[PDB]
Amino acid sequence: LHKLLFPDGYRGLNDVTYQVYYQSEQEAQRQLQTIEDGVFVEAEAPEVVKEKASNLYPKNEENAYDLPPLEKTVLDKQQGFNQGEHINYQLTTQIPANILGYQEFRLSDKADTTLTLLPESIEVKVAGKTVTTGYTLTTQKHGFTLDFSIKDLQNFANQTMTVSYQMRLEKTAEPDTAINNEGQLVTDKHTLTKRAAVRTGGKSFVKVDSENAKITLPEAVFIVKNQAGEYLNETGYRWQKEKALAKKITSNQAGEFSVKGLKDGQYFLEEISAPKGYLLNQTEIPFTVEKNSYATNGQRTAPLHVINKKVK
Repeated sequence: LHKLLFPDGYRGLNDVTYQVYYQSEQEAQRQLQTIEDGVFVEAEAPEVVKEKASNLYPKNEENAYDLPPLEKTVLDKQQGFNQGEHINYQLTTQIPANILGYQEFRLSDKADTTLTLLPESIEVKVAGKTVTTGYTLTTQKHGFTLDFSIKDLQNFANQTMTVSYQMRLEKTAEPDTAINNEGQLVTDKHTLTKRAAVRTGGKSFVKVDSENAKITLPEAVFIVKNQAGEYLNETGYRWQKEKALAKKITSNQAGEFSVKGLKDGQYFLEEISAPKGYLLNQTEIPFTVEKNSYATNGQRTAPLHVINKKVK
């Protein structure tokens, strides 16, 4: 018996149980494992079998099954991300009950060049359980491919597979721009692409005299704080306790300066060095990073004036 399964309307079929069971009264006939796979009454059959073969190369009809889906998801993405932050990504799919009928099943991701893949971060889970076998992993700088062994995928039949991985936003990440990746799923039966997007923020500033803003002031030096009273250090970025290790931003010849690569939030400048002839205010000077606080489609948002009082 060469058990054979055909999609509703071929391949071998294991896990089928076959049982084998003159009256003078064709019209009597009709009145009466891998060794490779699927080698007379069909008594029990895999869930995939809609219609069993008629009692007698037996011929089995498969249930209808939808193609497996693809979701691509970024965690905690509402406020954007700092340059250097480890952004958490998920590819989710459903290993179909008839996965043995597929020839290929490949998960892959491809990000803009300002998202750097962390290759050690990639972890396949099925039903919450880590899986480290039945795939070959190939990583590039901005992407990876997991090609799955069809045979091994059967133990995850009709269960959810998620691929967690991290990408880091590079310092080349421009604020106020769609920063994309395309997840993909490629089988012999179909292709699914799913895009996701992330963003970082920024704020431009100009240092000016407090009476006349047409007077721009070079050589003013600031550091940045969050609402916790932590200071920004370059390491991309990191918030930490030590003021001494704070990144220092300086007003250029036009008085202009900026912070690029922060998530949405409320921050503060703290002046640590006043332009010559001006007072050092140490009061925290508030500013907000939000969507379009830096630019809109490459058009730079006007700078926030930071005022300096001229000395008596």
